[PDB]
Amino acid sequence: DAIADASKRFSDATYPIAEKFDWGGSSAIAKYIADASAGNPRQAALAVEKLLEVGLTMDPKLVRAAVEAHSKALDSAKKNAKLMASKEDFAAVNEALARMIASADKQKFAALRTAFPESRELQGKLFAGNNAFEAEKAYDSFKALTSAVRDASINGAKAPVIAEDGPVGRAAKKFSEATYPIMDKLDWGKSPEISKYIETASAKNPKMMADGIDKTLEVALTMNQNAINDAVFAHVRAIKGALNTPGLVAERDDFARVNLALAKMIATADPAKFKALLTAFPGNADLQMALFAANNPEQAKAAYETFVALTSAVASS
Ligand SMILES: CCCCCCCCCCCCCCCCCC(=O)OC[C@H](CO[C@@H]1O[C@H](CO[C@H]2O[C@H](CO)[C@H](O)[C@H](O)[C@H]2O)[C@H](O)[C@H](O)[C@H]1O)OC(=O)CCCCCCCCCCCCCCCCC
Ligand SMILES: CCCCCCCCCCCCCCCCCC(=O)OC[C@H](CO[C@@H]1O[C@H](CO[C@H]2O[C@H](CO)[C@H](O)[C@H](O)[C@H]2O)[C@H](O)[C@H](O)[C@H]1O)OC(=O)CCCCCCCCCCCCCCCCC
Ligand code: CLA
Ligand code: CLA
Ligand SMILES: CC(=O)O[C@H]1CC(C)(C)C(=C=C/C(C)=C/C=C/C=C/C=C(C)/C=C2C=C(/C=C/[C@@]34O[C@]3(C)C[C@@H](O)CC4(C)C)C(=O)O/2)[C@](C)(O)C1
Ligand SMILES: CC(=O)O[C@H]1CC(C)(C)C(=C=C/C(C)=C/C=C/C=C/C=C(C)/C=C2C=C(/C=C/[C@@]34O[C@]3(C)C[C@@H](O)CC4(C)C)C(=O)O/2)[C@](C)(O)C1
Ligand SMILES: CC(=O)O[C@H]1CC(C)(C)C(=C=C/C(C)=C/C=C/C=C/C=C(C)/C=C2C=C(/C=C/[C@@]34O[C@]3(C)C[C@@H](O)CC4(C)C)C(=O)O/2)[C@](C)(O)C1
Ligand SMILES: CC(=O)O[C@H]1CC(C)(C)C(=C=C/C(C)=C/C=C/C=C/C=C(C)/C=C2C=C(/C=C/[C@@]34O[C@]3(C)C[C@@H](O)CC4(C)C)C(=O)O/2)[C@](C)(O)C1
Ligand SMILES: CC(=O)O[C@H]1CC(C)(C)C(=C=C/C(C)=C/C=C/C=C/C=C(C)/C=C2C=C(/C=C/[C@@]34O[C@]3(C)C[C@@H](O)CC4(C)C)C(=O)O/2)[C@](C)(O)C1
Ligand SMILES: CC(=O)O[C@H]1CC(C)(C)C(=C=C/C(C)=C/C=C/C=C/C=C(C)/C=C2C=C(/C=C/[C@@]34O[C@]3(C)C[C@@H](O)CC4(C)C)C(=O)O/2)[C@](C)(O)C1
Ligand SMILES: [Mg+2]
Repeated sequence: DAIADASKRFSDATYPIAEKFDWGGSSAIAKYIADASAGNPRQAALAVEKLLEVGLTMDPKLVRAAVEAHSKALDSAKKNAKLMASKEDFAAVNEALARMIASADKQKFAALRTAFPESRELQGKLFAGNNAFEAEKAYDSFKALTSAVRDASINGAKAPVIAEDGPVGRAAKKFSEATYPIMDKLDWGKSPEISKYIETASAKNPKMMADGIDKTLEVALTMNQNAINDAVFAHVRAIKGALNTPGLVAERDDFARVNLALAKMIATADPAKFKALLTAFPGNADLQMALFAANNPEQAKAAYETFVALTSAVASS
């Protein structure tokens, strides 16, 4: 069909550019994500809120296929030093995304183009690192794909219904109560350790990072999609309640709702696979020591006890 053929053309046009891109290093993308909120923290937080809302307008079946496609492509990418997928897996990632975007609310989706801060300076840097004639040809093929997708769009008509707690519920409230005082002292619009990790982590061990991403997607595919939708919406609500507060500190009720929603979503994952993510990413132990070093020692240790308690309640459910 129209999408399939346009996607094919887009894939053809972009694969050669993709082959020259530094997927695993500290590219202009790694540095842009790392510093994006430094400029306008509120705009960055609102953008994330819009990103999740758009995701909430999509057809879960197509979201799932799109994620499956990335996981399958990682299987081939994570074996070579360039983290470069096969032309086959690559073309399949694009067609799955084209179909998933066809199910999204059109206006909300198109609005993501201008939602993130300074995405224009990033795009200019990405172009400067590509062959200009090549990227131009790719962009014209991208436009033709967007039209095929727009023409085929169901405009969010399959958005999932979203709702809007025995031992789990109780253990989550204690966890919330013990972590809120730690959360409320941090500046979520300026988190030095996390930014530095995002900026430099992959470059140090690209293969392990691609594997970590892959395992994470893999774990996500074992979760109950309605629970995924609930947790995602819980965060959309939290952010709205956090946007005007210094440091983007969540409101107490929103924060609790997020932890409960996550607890439930994690209860639905493959346990060994979820558990294993703890050691899946490169440099995570060192990242956690640095995050811990920024917190009140006492309160964090006290919180860890509630964290272990919640982990058990969830395992029993
Ligand atoms: C990770 C684990 C799980 C996490 C969960 C999931 C997270 C998922 C991701 C979230 C992040 C996405 C957020 C939105 C980003 C917005 C990007 C976008 O708005 O981007 C929008 C841009 C289009 O930008 C627009 O481009 C326009 C260009 O037109 C300009 O030039 C035109 C030329 O015809 C005309 O001259 C026109 O008049 C002139 O204005 C204008 O500049 C606009 O202002 C500008 O907004 O998209 C384009 O550039 C498309 C690219 C063009 C192709 C050129 C290079 C090819 C790229 C190769 C890379 C290999 C990968 C395959 C390809 C993948 C696609 C990149
Ligand atoms: C775009 C749409 C989709 C977005 C999706 C992306 C989501 C983003 C991340 C998801 C991906 C997860 C994958 C990697 C796991 C990273 C988190 C992890 O490493 O998480 C686990 C980490 C590290 O694990 C701990 O690691 C420790 C390591 O210490 C051990 O080893 C150490 C040396 O490494 C020392 O030697 C030490 O003595 C020894 O005890 C221990 O092993 C612990 O048992 C083990 O639990 O800890 C814990 O986080 C427990 C903390 C308890 C409370 C302490 C205060 C927390 C307050 C936070 C602020 C409020 C918010 C609450 C949020 C909840 C915060 C938990
Ligand atoms: C696994 C590796 C992977 C990689 C390397 C890419 C790479 C890319 N994606 Mg794909 N994508 C992936 C996974 C991946 N994707 C997954 C799993 C999905 C779900 C199906 C998608 C869905 C998707 C869509 C729908 C689109 C892309 C697009 C893009 C391109 C532009 C991205 C960009 O704007 O950067 C710069 C980044 C930004 C401007 C904003 C990033 C905001 C982040 C994600 C917020 C994170 C918040 C989170 C809480 C942080 C946690 C941090 C942690 C350390 C604690 C780029 C080629 C877009 C594109 O091609 O546009 C032209 C596009 O339309 N991606
Ligand atoms: C919007 C803001 C937001 C923020 C500030 C956070 C922040 C956090 N979350 Mg939450 N989360 C969010 C949204 C958010 N989350 C959403 C929408 C969901 C889905 C419902 C989740 C689901 C989630 C779960 C299920 C868990 C967390 C965890 C955590 C903590 C991770 C700590 C760490 O050191 O990771 C270090 C991170 C890594 C080693 C690897 C991160 C890999 C992800 C996929 C990176 C994605 C973004 C990255 C830049 C790539 C962009 C790609 C794109 C350009 C294509 C941290 C407190 C974890 C936690 O609390 O553990 C105790 C946890 O268990 N989050
Ligand atoms: C419930 C749940 O599961 O939620 C999870 C679901 C997921 C999928 C896993 C998930 C995710 C990822 C998401 C939402 C990604 C969203 C990406 C959006 C990208 C949007 C883009 C690029 C938009 C545009 C618009 C453009 C317009 C271009 C043109 O107008 C221009 C300038 C000039 C015209 O002449 C031609 C034109 C061409 C018309 C463009 O060029 O680009 C997340 C975040 O994890 C949440
Ligand atoms: C916890 C953690 O660390 O997670 C890690 C997870 C990962 C996945 C490992 C990770 C990563 C890597 C990522 C996302 C890489 C993303 C790469 C994106 C490449 C995008 C490209 C090339 C975009 C374009 C757009 C172009 C536009 C060009 C033009 O518009 C320009 C200017 C001018 C117009 O007139 C003509 C034009 C030609 C139209 C262009 O030419 O190219 C990261 C960052 O390490 C974080
Ligand atoms: C670290 C690491 O491992 O990296 C490796 C990871 C992988 C995954 C293995 C890998 C790979 C593959 C990758 C990244 C593929 C990325 C593909 C991105 C595709 C993006 C697409 C199609 C975006 C759009 C946006 C569109 C917007 C359309 C509309 O908005 C428009 C305009 C107008 C609205 O009115 C209607 C609309 C219809 C809403 C659209 O139609 O399409 C690689 C290369 O190997 C690197
Ligand atoms: C820029 C901006 O806006 O920032 C703002 C954005 C927000 C969203 C508004 C915001 C906020 C709130 C946030 C971040 C809340 C984060 C909550 C995270 C909760 C994480 C949890 C519960 C993680 C787990 C992990 C578990 C693992 C369990 C198991 O694996 C274990 C051990 C053993 C296995 O065998 C069994 C298992 C059961 C599998 C578990 O059971 O639970 C804030 C602070 O306001 C900042
Ligand atoms: C189809 C689709 O929509 O997919 C999308 C769906 C989402 C949700 C949007 C999405 C997402 C996000 C995902 C999956 C996040 C996953 C996070 C996983 C975190 C895992 C953690 C923290 C695991 C652990 C394990 C630990 C173990 C601790 C202990 O063992 C230790 C050491 C010592 C024991 O004595 C006590 C103990 C306490 C037992 C721990 O401490 O932490 C994504 C990526 O966008 C894909
Ligand atoms: C394009 C764009 O806009 O991207 C931007 C999007 C956003 C959302 C705006 C954004 C953001 C912000 C983000 C994700 C913030 C994340 C904050 C995470 C905080 C995590 C914390 C506190 C973790 C912990 C873990 C701890 C563990 C402590 C211990 O285990 C330790 C060590 C040792 C044990 O013996 C004892 C222990 C006590 C158990 C701890 O004490 O604390 C960003 C970065 O700007 C990018
Ligand atoms: Mg895989």
